[PDB]
Formats: sequence, structure tokens, C-alpha cells
Amino acid sequence: MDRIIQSPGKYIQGTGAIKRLGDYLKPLAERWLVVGDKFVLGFAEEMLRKSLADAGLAAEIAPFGGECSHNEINRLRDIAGNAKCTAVLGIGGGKTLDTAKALAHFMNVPVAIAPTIASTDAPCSALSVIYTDEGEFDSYLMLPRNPNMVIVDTQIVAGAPARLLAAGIGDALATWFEARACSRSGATTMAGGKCTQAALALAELCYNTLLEEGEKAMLAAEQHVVTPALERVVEANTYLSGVGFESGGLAAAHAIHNGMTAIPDAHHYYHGEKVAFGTLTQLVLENAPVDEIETVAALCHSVGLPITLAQLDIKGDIPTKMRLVAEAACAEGETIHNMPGGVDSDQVYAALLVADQYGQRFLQEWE
Amino acid sequence: MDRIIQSPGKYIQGTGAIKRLGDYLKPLAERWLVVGDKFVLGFAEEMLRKSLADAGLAAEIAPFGGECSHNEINRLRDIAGNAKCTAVLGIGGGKTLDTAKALAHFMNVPVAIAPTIASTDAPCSALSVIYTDEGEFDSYLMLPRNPNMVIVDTQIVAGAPARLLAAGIGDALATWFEARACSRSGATTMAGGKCTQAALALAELCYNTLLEEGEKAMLAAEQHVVTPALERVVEANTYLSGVGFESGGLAAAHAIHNGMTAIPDAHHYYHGEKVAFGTLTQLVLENAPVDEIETVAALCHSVGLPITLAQLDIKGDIPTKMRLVAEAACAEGETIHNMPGGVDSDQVYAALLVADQYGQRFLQEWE
Amino acid sequence: MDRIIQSPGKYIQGTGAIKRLGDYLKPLAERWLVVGDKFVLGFAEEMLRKSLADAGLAAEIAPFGGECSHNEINRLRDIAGNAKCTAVLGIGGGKTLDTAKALAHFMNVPVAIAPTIASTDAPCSALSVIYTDEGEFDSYLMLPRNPNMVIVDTQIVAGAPARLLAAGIGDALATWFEARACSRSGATTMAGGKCTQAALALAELCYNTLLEEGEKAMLAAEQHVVTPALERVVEANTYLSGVGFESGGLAAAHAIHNGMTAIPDAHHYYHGEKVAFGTLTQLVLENAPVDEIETVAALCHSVGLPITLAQLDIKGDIPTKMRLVAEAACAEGETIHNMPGGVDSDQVYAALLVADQYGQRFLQEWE
Amino acid sequence: MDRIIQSPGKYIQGTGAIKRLGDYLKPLAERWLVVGDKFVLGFAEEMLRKSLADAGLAAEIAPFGGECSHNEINRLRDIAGNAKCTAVLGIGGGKTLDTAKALAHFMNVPVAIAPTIASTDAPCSALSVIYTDEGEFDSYLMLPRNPNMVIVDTQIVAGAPARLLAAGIGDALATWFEARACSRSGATTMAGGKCTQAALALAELCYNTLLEEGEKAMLAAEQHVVTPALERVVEANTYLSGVGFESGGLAAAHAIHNGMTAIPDAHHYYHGEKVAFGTLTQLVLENAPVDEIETVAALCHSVGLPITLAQLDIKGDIPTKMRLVAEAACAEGETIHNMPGGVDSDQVYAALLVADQYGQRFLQEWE
Amino acid sequence: MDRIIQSPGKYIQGTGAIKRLGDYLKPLAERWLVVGDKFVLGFAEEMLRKSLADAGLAAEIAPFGGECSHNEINRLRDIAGNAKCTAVLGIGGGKTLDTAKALAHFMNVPVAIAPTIASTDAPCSALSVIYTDEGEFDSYLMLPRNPNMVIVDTQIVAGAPARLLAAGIGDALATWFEARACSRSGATTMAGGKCTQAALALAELCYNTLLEEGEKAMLAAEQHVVTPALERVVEANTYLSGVGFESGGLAAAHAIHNGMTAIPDAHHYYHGEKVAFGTLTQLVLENAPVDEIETVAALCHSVGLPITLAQLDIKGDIPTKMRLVAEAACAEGETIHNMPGGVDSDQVYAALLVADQYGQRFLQEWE
Ligand SMILES: [Zn+2]
Ligand SMILES: [Zn+2]
Ligand SMILES: [Zn+2]
Ligand SMILES: [Zn+2]
Ligand SMILES: [Zn+2]
Repeated sequence: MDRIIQSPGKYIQGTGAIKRLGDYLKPLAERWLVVGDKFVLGFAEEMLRKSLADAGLAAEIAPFGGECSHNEINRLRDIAGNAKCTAVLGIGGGKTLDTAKALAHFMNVPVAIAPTIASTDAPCSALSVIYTDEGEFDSYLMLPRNPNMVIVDTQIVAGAPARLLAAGIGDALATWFEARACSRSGATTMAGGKCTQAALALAELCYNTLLEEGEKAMLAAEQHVVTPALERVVEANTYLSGVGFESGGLAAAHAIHNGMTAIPDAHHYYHGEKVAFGTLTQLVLENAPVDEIETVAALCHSVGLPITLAQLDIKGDIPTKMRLVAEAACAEGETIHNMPGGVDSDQVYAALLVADQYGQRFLQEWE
Repeated sequence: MDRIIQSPGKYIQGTGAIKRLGDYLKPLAERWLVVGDKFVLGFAEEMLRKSLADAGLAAEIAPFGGECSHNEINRLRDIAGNAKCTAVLGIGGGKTLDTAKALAHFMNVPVAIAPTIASTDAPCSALSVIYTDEGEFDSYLMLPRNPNMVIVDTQIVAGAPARLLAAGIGDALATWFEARACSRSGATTMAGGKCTQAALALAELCYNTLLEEGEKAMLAAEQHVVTPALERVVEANTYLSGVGFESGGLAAAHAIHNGMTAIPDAHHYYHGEKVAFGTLTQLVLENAPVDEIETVAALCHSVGLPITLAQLDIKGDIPTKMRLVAEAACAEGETIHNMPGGVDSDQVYAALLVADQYGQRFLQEWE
Repeated sequence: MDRIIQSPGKYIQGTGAIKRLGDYLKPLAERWLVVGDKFVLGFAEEMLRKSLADAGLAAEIAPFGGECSHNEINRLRDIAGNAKCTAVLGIGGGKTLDTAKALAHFMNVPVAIAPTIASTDAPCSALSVIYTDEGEFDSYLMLPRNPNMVIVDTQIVAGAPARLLAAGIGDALATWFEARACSRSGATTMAGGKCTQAALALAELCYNTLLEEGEKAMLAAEQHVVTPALERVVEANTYLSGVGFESGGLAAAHAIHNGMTAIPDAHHYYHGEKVAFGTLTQLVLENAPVDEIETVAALCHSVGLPITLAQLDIKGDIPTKMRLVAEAACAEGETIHNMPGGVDSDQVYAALLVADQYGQRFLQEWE
Repeated sequence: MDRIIQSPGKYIQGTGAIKRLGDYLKPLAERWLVVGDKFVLGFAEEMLRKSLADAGLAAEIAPFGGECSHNEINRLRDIAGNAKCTAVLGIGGGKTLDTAKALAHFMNVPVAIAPTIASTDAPCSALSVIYTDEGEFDSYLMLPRNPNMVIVDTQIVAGAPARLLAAGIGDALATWFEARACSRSGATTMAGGKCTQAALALAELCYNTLLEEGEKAMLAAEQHVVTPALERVVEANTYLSGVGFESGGLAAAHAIHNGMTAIPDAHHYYHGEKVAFGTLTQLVLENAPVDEIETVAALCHSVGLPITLAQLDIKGDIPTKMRLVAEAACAEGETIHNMPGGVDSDQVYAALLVADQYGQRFLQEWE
Repeated sequence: MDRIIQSPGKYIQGTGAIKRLGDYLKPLAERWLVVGDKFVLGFAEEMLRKSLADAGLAAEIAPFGGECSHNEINRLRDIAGNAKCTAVLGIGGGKTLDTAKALAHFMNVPVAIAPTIASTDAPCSALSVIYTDEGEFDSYLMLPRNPNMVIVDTQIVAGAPARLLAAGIGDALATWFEARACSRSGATTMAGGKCTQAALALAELCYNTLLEEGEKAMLAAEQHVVTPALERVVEANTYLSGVGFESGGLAAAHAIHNGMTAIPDAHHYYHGEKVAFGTLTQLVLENAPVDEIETVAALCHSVGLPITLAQLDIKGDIPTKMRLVAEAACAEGETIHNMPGGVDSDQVYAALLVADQYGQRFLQEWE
């Protein structure tokens, strides 16, 4: 079938980029709905307003309700209509950015996306996860277009808790291994075709950037300052990992992440932290060479990502819990069937237990 | 400053992709102006109409006037308005595709771009070159967005004259060397920022794909059939070279190409054929190691790209002509000043003469 | 699914091995039907009788009818019953050996197989090709067991025309590439499961033996003498290529060989000669790196195997003929669908034309 | 612009070289002002006088006042005039040698320079740092010529405290990284042109000599004996590092050293000790690969050079102090702007904090 | 003994450097004797006068007599005294530059040296070769100082006949092999000590620059234009080869060059052309590995340097002539005794004949 790659129209990254938002947004639209939660607007609203006003743009500030829900999208659409907004700016973290993307689709207007953290692969993607008002997961909204613009102010990102940058590393770490799996199996990506060479190259660059820059970047993150290593990792966590998963393909790591909602244990952990362990499990499943498993586990441990079930607070009654995770990971429609040669719940169960044993040995040897 | 990468929203490539245009275009818009010249519509209009009609889309066919001019854009805008078109599909070669992009911008509608040849790096870019009705160059139109969609039917491409695929190789060959030059000098790209790692990786993938697949692809092109090598080269000539030049940066090769309009001699040669020699000249200018110059010249010769002035029909009174080319390449605003350490017309003149001498020696040794 | 490897029970190879047949066959059975054509018995019957008689075994000599047909199998079964034979020895080339294997199955007795040439991968396999009495192909007989014993007298083999050893090299050359293709795609082998590591290792050893020993062995073959290089190649052509195709898997090369019966042109060429070109076509289809295609073509040319259509006397009206070959190679049930990612007749047609162009260029450069 | 390298006219190094001063100085001039402090003349004056007297040269011994000041230069010029001196010999450490160079310039006579320690890159350079009589920094005196002669008695050097040899290693360690930075950015050197290949080669030899010989040399230094390793390091600390910085270029390490005078904390540490940490900070700033940062930190630690702020007695209120250091390092005219792509105080501040964190981790892992 | 390196005080190289002579010379002296022959002043005197006049310097132009003789030095000293010159500028080729250096020594004034060709290793050295007025060799004048300043206008150099640049390559080619020989044997250099690491590194850089850039530079030289390759080779031929021979050491190649004055045959060839063959002979003498001899001969042949006696017009009666050359090369005081392990005329004779045989074979294989 056809090979397809999707991307946001324009990805912008640099220190102080928020100050230049007005100039970047002007060619797209003149009147912007600005969606962000109270915490994000607390530190960004003044800069936001000045940049847009100085560029001659209008801004209607709309504090975010907290959930990406159909009710919240309709509430913001009503607000935007009163100010005759012709575009949407989402600023903040994942739920805010998903809402802005979904809202812009239903209004059929450009969307600009300003992540204030680099903790997940989602901002660049043509996807919104819909939740109920209560925060329960409802559905996946496949969008027909990626965001027009993604603008990453790396000095804002460097101010976030360092754990969120490491979580982004966990999300981005899966990118190469899942895209490679899909390339080998010929699976269809979320872009709707087979993997391109471009997406594979970006996914492999993602992985190598994390290997070369991940530890250097964590040092900057913990000091809340911007160095080139942090800049490269932020790009890897956002653009490379975004295009990599969407146009490169998802596989076992993503499906194992979703399977962990079949148990309550890991609720306090971030998407990327669970994905890190899911990647180690995937490496067992594909029988990756010891050197490769070793390198991934070392990378994870060096930035504090979990490599054992216990590091995700998954403890006690492990056979029962991993059977639950394995069956859910292998449900109809889950991306684990993109693995070469097919996989069933018995193989995933085995991989989960062996990956945990392997992380336990790694941690022990490390002392 | 900020680092920026731009891309078309969705790049689609495969054999028979034209048959699936309707399904690919439907999520963007319902009523399409279809712009193509009489030759392209001669072979594609029936397939086009069936795909769009079967998807429930409307199509207003508008035979292209031949020039990307303000008059032609206004003519097509008038035609589109009568059919209440809400999007533009350009199908064919460069002038058609530039017109469709410019038209879609002035109507503020989505644009889909269907190249029927893979001969230049332009289709994916946020650029239209405006000409007079007479075909004289008028201006560069910087567009605020890349095309929403680029759809490359590789079986249509394989039907084109093989010389056009080799010309695309010439255009794409410059991509890595110009982006690397801009990365080293910190020049601003046409995306408006400094080069990203993503664009550099795509530009380097472009070059390596040409080295690994260029000769295999030419064999398929000359037989007018699709093999994976031809698929990889078409991607390299279109997506990788497009994003690579726009977000990676232009330098001496592009400026030397433009300088050759200061003389009449090479008028019968394609953009990519002149760019191939401009890349060799750039390698002299940056004093590339002999192995690297050797590899580029061998690649060029293996697909029939020129590596001497005589192969561009530039003969006789070479000192005068190359002085004219060198002065024009170094004019204010030309991308040759993106070269590390700066360059003046004396250095370009020297490089032109030495590159030609080097291609002459290469050709001789090759017998 | 399960991973399965099949093998003959005992594979014996060495100079003068025919003289030791009696001692090798005695532990299996006491009374042997000996099937061979008049030419083979002309040089081997005296040695045969002495070896079996000296070991205390009975031999009923049954001159072979020439075709592996149901009538011939019934004729030999009747002959064997009159002598109360309890085992079958086939000695000679493919049709004789297929008959002996099929006969032994229908009598349910041990079979010993003594190839006098090393020209195909068939002797060790659990397969008999059934023909009509007229020599037209009838059906594939999948046998439930591989031969009990295969005995290769390399001094007899060295006496055969050298072209037959090179043909065996052509058959064996496909082994690694087809088994690798099936390993990558997870196709089912004729052993009835997925590929084992053992079969993959044997198939890769086959290929490397041909690269290292093929030319050394041809020199011995042309002089009709036995050297260790010829011994290694005979093993590669017989045991390694036999287990490799049956337990490693068939793919495009085998299917392209079968497709050439859709045209009359190559009737004068051996199975392995057509398979050599089918392997080159497969390398195009999987877009093998230039170095790998180069190495295979060089190996073929160094032993006289064809790398162009013209070297198979396939000339004139090539588009029509290759369309016929491509459609037949892609019929339902053909092993070309074991190729990773699936293949259709358009892709095979393209590969055939490009492989021929590539062999034409290779031959030209070689002068 | 032009490429320029400067050097002292003659650089002499060996055990007992002071004994041969007379023969080395005779071809330059007959009557020498000898400037050294009371400690240096205490051990060297007798040898000095004998060597010059035996060669038929006159010597006027002038005990050094302690500061390289305009008053001290005028005092020594008056002393020299009474003895009709026609040349100047400075013997000892930096302040003495700067005075001798400045004095020789104002008298317009040859100067010979005899360092008794190898602790800084200054002796060979066409530079004198002028201070007030009080020891406060006054100005940089760019000299029009390098010293005519530099004579390094390595047995005198080996008698100095080993900490001074390690400090010289710290100064020399910056040489390659600063010259490479200036080569990449095309910055102007203190020689007044762009970097030559000669200076780059000498700077890279400096670095590799320190890697290969630094630890071997420290063992000799601590035992106060001369081995070839110590001889190579003395050359590296004096000639290679001297020509390397002056003709290769200064960058972030030098500017960060100067920035530390914006705080009082590190006053007890030598120039080369502060430059070692400034080099580590530069490596962060240029995002050097982890292996390279690792190698430099290991080299520093192996000879006792600081790799943390605390090892420079910079403790407490680190954000305030590093902001002060960063702003001063980025002042107009500072060599940090020779870094490729430009650098501002925010980037230096970040690099300082991250380099310190990195040295802290290195020290911890080392136990 | 001591290790010593000597250098000119300031080496300047770039296109148009002559135009900046005034600014470069001003800090040294105010009133300049300018010595050059009628041809050099014919193209340079106007530029010379403008640069010096614009800088406020006086110039007394003194057309050169043609020979570096005691009479010529006295003639120019008389001329200079009438204009109260306080410095000497020599501009042109070797005889002019030797005269200027010798003159400046006898006047005890600064000397600046401006080679207009890059054909020998001499300009930077503290050496003048004295001849009679008739042009017969008289003596070697060892100078106590290297020139204060060497200024190489590479655009003037590029205008010279390309054969002179290749001759400079021949001179510079010996540099590494002679310095390495002296380092291995511990011979004393003309700097008066043993070899330093700095000089060895510069000599090895010389050789590698010629290998990497020699052919690229010749192309520019033949086109009379400046490229970076030509700039690197000019530096190699002048600074690196100058300091390399003087501070690195001379050996067999230099002595064999001098030995060829024992016969009349090669009088039409340049110093560097004879030195190229002397280097090949040295490689035989030290039994260099075949790869190394091969590489040097290939380098020589690629720029037109001789690798046979016949290419130096040394033909007929070769045993007699080479005995004469060998005895002279081994005379008392000749640098051939710097070769490791000592060498006598029998060994040199053998090496000469074998080197010639080797060049003859090389030329033959090259066709
Ligand atoms: Zn994820
Ligand atoms: Zn182009
Ligand atoms: Zn076969
Ligand atoms: Zn310093
Ligand atoms: Zn010489």
C-alpha cells in the first residue's frame, strides 16, 4: 500500500519562543482563542498577551476546564464564537493541547500548540483523546490534520519538574523500537499507510539522541537551565517522537502501556514511565540481543525511568496482575499485533515476567 | 535564534495513488478545483474524476494556462469561484504546482499537490515562483503554509522520461551539502530559523539514499517500472530534498544555479542538472576531501548528471562567462553567503574553473 | 506455529563411496531393488553388484523407464515384488531419484538415494515430482519421510559434465536468499512449520561455501578430479541446499523459475541455471544493496550461470514474455507470496526487466 | 582575511640549558640586563653569571620589583641604561617575564625569556599584562614581536612544586578546544588573522601530549626529576600552548577564567586551575560528546585539576556568583563571542551550573 | 642535548596580502629598503609603494642585481644607507630573499620576506646561500635569526607558472622523511639541537597536506586561481616545510640533491624536482615499506615530479654518474650521515639505481 508521513506544518523550538508567538501566529490568523489552565496562564498570560497584542492580533483568554471532553470543547467553542475567534492556541500540557486540537477541528480553524513540558509524544500528532467530564477515558479522536504550528519555548520547558523531561524520554525511547517493529512487519501506521524511510530515520534519530544527550539533558533539567543537550532532547521528545510514532507505527510498548490500566497499581506514574518498561518488555518479546536490552535498561536507569514492575508500584500477586495486563494488551485492535510474526497473551505474559526479572538483575548488578 | 522545521501536512507515495485521491482528499474539503495542463489531464483526468466522484467530491477541471503568473492565478480564482470550490488540487509539474499553491493561498483554502514527475525539490515547499505571462521571472512568493497534502503516484512518475528522474537526483544531491553548510555557518533557513536536527537528518538521508539507490532507480526509470529503489529515490527527490532545502538551508549550489542565468548557454538544461554542477563547485569552495568530491562526481556521472561546463553546453569564452556567473552568485541576498566563513566572487570564480577541470579529469580517467 | 526441520536419515559423501554401498545399506534392509537408467547402470552396475553381493545383500536390477510416472512406479513395484525386495536404491539423476523415493513410499520400505550428479537441490527432499508417461508435468507428491540414506560418490560426480556442477551451484545459490525471505516473512516451509535456526544456518553456510569454493570447485569439475573445494560444493549443492530449501523455505526465485514454463524460450536450460536468474530477480524485488547484487552476479558469472534473459535464450518480445512469466509466478499457491510484505505481478514484472538490465550492465563492464 | 602564525624566534628546552645561556645569547647581543626576583636569582644568579661571563657577555643583574608596572619598567630601563645594556634577559615566572618583554619593547632591544616554571601559556607570547604598583590589573600590552628567544631549563622546572606543572597542564588543556572553536567560527586570533593549519596542528598536539604524557610527567614532577614525559609536557605547556592560544585563538575557557574575577572566591588558585574548569564549561556550552567531556574530566582529575566549583573554593550562593561570572564572561570584547553561533550570558550561566554538576557526578563515581 | 625549534616571528598568508604590507610592516620599522628584481617590481612596485606610503612608511626601491653575493649585499647596504633605511623588505624568489636576509643581518635591522612563488623551503629559514657575482656557489651563511616577517600573497603565487608550485611540493615532500630520519637517529638539526615534537608534528602535517591537497592545489595553480587547497599547499611549501627542515633535520634527500651537482645533467631542473627523486632514493635506503614508496611515487607522478633519472635528463653512463653523485652525497659534513645506522657511498649508489628502477616500473604500470 501507499507510504505516508504526516507532520505539523511548522515546528518551532527555542528559548523565549513564547515572546515571538505573535509574529509566528500572524500569518495564520488574526483572532485567537487562547486555552490554558489557571497554572499555565498564571505564568504565561502576560507574555502571551503582549506578544499577540504587539503583532496586532486579538486574544480571547479562556481558562481550561481541565478535561478534554465534548462538553469542554462545546464550552470553548461558544466562548470563541462570542469573540469571533478564527484560530485556537493551546498552551500547557497534554489535556489542554488535545482540547485545542479537537476544538480547532470542530471549528475548522488553524490550531497552534504550545507545550510547556516535554513529557509525551502527543503534541504534534493528529490525535485527541476524549475523556468524560469525570476524567474517565471515552474515545480516540483521529483528526484529519496535524496542528498547523507547534511552538516549544525551551526555557519554559526547562522550568518544569525534571521528572517530566525524563518521562518524555521514556515516551520517546519506544519510538524507534515500535517503528522498527512496524517496518519489519509491514503494519499500517496511524498516518494510514506503511512506514516511510523519512519516519524511520526520524525515529532512529530520536533513539540515538536520547542515548547521546539524555544524561546531559537531565543535568540541565535538574538545574532548570537550557543547554544544547536539553534542546536536542526536547526536540527528540516532541517532534521526532511525535512523527515517529504516528508515521512510524506503534507496537508492543504502546499496547503494554494500555494494558496496565487493567490493574490499579501504577496510577501514580506518567505515560512515558510506563512506556519505558513496556519497551523493555518489547525487547524481550522480540528477543533483542543482550547488548541492546542492556543499553536500553542502562539509558532508562540513568534518567530514573523504571525497569522493574516494583518501580511502577506494581507489587504482590504479579502472575495475576500480569495475566490481566497481557490479555488487555492483546485485545482485538491493540497495536501489539503489529509485532512481526504475531504475538498472543501467553508470549506477552512471559515477556512481562522476564523483563521484570531482567530489570531486577540490572538494578542488583548496578548496586 | 529558534530552530524551525516546516513540512507538508501529509505526504503520500505509492503506485496507483491517484486512484485513491478521492479518499485522501475527502477529509480536507468537498469541492476541488483541479488544475493541470492539457498533457497531464490527457492521461490523468479520467482517473481523477472517477476517484473524486466515487468519494462524493466535486471536481471543476481547469486546464492550466502554462505560467505561474498573477493573471493565471486570478483566472483560476474566477473559475473556482463559479463552481464554489473550497480547495485546490494541482497535478503535474513545477509550474502547475506552484500555481496551485499560490492560488490556494490567495483563496485561503487547502491545497493538494500531485507531482507527475520527480525532477525538483519544489513540490513540498511553501514557495511559489511567480513569472510574467511571457515566462520571464518576476518574484519569489513565500507562502505562509506548506501544502496540506502531497500525493506522489510512483507509477505515473515511472512513466516520465528517465532524464527527469536523474534531474531530480541532481536537485536532491545538493540537499545535504547545502544544509550541512548552513548548519556549520548558523545561517537562517527559509523556514525562518536555524537548522533542526530533524532537517539535517532528513537531508543526510537524502544524500545516502541517492548513493545507495540512485543507479538501481535509474534502471527502473529507464524501463518505466516501479521497484523499491525507485520508490526510495522518488521520496528522496520529493519529500527529503524538499524539507531538506527549506528547513535545512540553501548555500553555494543554489546560488551558482541562479548565477547561470547571467549567461544564455545552459538554457536547455534542467534545474537539477545545473544544481549537480553547482554542488561540485560548492565542494571545491569548501575544499571537500578528494574522496568526497570523487564520490559526488561518480554519483553524478552514473546517472548522467553534468560534472563539466561543456556538459551544460557552456563552451567558449569561459573566463568571461564564469566571471558573470560568479558575480551574480554573490549578489546581495544570494544564499552563497550562508557558506561558512563568507565567500566572494573571486573565490566562486576560482571554484567554478577548478570544478570544471576536475570533472574533465574524472571523465578522462573514466575513459 | 511450530518450527520444524527435516533431513534424510544419513547423508554420506566421499570418493569411491559406491564401493561401500553394501556396508552402508546392510543395516537398513537385505534385498534391494536397484533403479537406474541404462547409461548409469552402464558405468555403475558392476561396482553396485559387487558391493551389495560382498555384503551379503540381494540386488534386483531394474532399468529405469525414464519418467517418474504412476505407470513407471507400478511397473517397478511389480518387478520388486517378484524378487521380494524390501528396500529401494535409486542411482542416477533427478527423475530416477524421484521415482525411487515415490516407489519406496508406496511399498513402505526404506529408500537409499545415490545421485551421480550434483545439479539440483532435490535428492535429499521428501518430494517426488510426478510426470505423465509423455513427460508432461502432472503433480507434486509430498512424501511423509525424507530418504533414509543419501550416498554421494564424489568421484562419480566429478566425472559428469562440469555444466551440471555449475547448475547445482545455481540451485544452491537461491537457498540462502529464499530461506532468509521466509524467515523475515514468517512463511511456512515445506517441512510444515516456520524456519528453524538450524535450517537458516545451513542455508547461509550453503551460500558462503559457494562464494568461497565455487570457482575452486569448477576448476576441479572441468578437470574431472576431486579436490576438497569440489567436495564442499557437492555437499552445498546436495545436503545444505536440500535441507535449506525444504526446511528453510522457498520464495521468489523458485516461483520465477516455475513462471518460465509460461514461455517456450528457456527449454534447453537446467533448473539451476533458471534459478540463478530468478535469484537475481529476487534481489531486485527485495531491493538488496548494490554490493549484494554485485556479489551474486559476480558469483554467477564466474561459474557460467546466466544473469540475463538472453543467456537463457529468452529473446524478442520481452515485455510480453515477462508479463507471462510474472503472472504465472504470482498465481495462487506460488511461493512468491512468501516474500516479505507481499508481491504482485506488477512488481515481479518490474524486477524481471530490471534484473535483466542489471546483468546486461554487469556483462558489459566485465568486457 | 589573512591567516597568520606568530612564534618566538628560537625556543630551546633541555636539562641544564641555563649553563648554555651564554652561547645561546651571544649571537643576539653582547650586554644583557638580567631581571629576576630575589628567590630566582638566589638559585640561578651564580650559574647565570658564569655562563654569560664565559661567553664574553656582560650582565647587569637587576632584582625584580615584583610587579609588571610602568614604574617598574621605567626603573629597569634606567638601570639598564647605566650599564649600556643592549638586550634583556628575564628569568623566573610570569610577572618577571612579562616585565622583561615589555621592557625590551620600550628599549627596542632583543629579549630572552627563561621560565623557571611551566605553569602558564604566556612566556612565548607577544603580550605583557600591565599591573599597578599595588598589583591591581591595569591593561593588556600587545607587543609587536614575540620574544627573540625562550630557554627552558627542564631541570630547573622539575625542581618547582608539582602543583605548578599541573597548573600548566590546565592552561595547555584549553588550547585545542579554544583554537578549534575559533577555527569553526572563523574568529580572529591575537596574531591578527584567521587560524593557520600550523597553529591548529600545534594546538591539537598540545592536547594529545597532555593525554598521553600528563600522568607520566606528574610522577616525575612530584619526584623532581626529568624524564622524557616531563620534557614533552613542558614543551606542551610552554611552546605548543603559547603558539596555540595566540595563533589558534581564545574562546569560552579564557573568558570564563576572566569572569571569575567578578567574585572573590577562587583567589588562591592558579590561572591554569581556573582554566581547567573553564574548559569543562566550554565543553558543555558546545555540547561536546559525553566521551570527550569524560576524557577531559578524567585528565583533569588525574593531575589534580579542579572539575567542580567547590574545588576552586567557590561555595555558597552559587546562582548569584555564577550570574556574576557569566555576565562578566560575556562582556563586550570578551573572547566568548568567538564561540561558534554566538553565546549569551544565559547560555554561559547554564553551562557553568551543568559543568559543576557534571564534575560532581564524576568525582562521586570515582569514589 | 637541548631540543630547539626556530621560526620566523610572524608568517602571514592570504590573497591580496601585498596590499596590507604597510600595516604589517609599520610596527617593525618606518623606513624600508625594498629589494626585488626588475620582473617582480614590474608587477608589484606600484602596489608596494601605495601600501607603504598609505601606512606612512618610507620605501627606497633597489632593483636586485641577480646574485646573492658579498658585492651585491655591500651595494644594497650602500644604497640603504643613503636613504637611512632601518629595515629590509625582500620580494620575489630565492636569490632575492636570501640577499635581503643576509643584508638585514649585516645592517642589524628587521627583515620582511615576501615570496612571489612557493617553489622552495628556504624563505622562512635562518640561512642565506652566498654565490659569486658569476653565479658560482660560494658558501652557506648561517644567520643568527629567522626573518622577522614572512608575507605570502597567495594571489601573486597563483599567478606563477604551475611548475613552480609542483617544485615546491617536491621540496616539501622531503620534509617529513628527513625530519623522521633525524628523529630516529638523534641527529642535530640546523637549529642546533635535537628535533622537537613541534617540528616533527609540523613536518608530518606538511606531508599529509601534500597527500590530501596536492592534486587539488595543482588544478588551481594551472588555472591561476586561489582555492583553499592551494592555500594549504602554499603554507605547506613555505612555513611547514621551512620550519620542518630547519628544526626537524635534513638527511639523505638533501644530500642526494647536492650530490647531483657532481654531474651536469640535471641543470635545467628545480631544487624541488631533484629533491623529489632524492626522497624516493631515501625511501629505498631506509627500506620503506612498499606501500609507503608507492604512495610517495604516486604523489610525485600526480603533480609531475620526477621519479626516474631520465625525468631529470640524467641519461647514459648511469653507473659512472651515480657513483659520482653517491660519493659527493657522502662527503664529510653532508647530511646523509644523519640517516639511522650510518650510510656509505656503496649504499647510496645502490639506492639511486634501485629507486630509478622503481620509478621506471611505476611509470610503466601507470601506462
Ligand atoms: Zn506514548
Ligand atoms: Zn533546486
Ligand atoms: Zn531448485
Ligand atoms: Zn591561560
Ligand atoms: Zn630543499
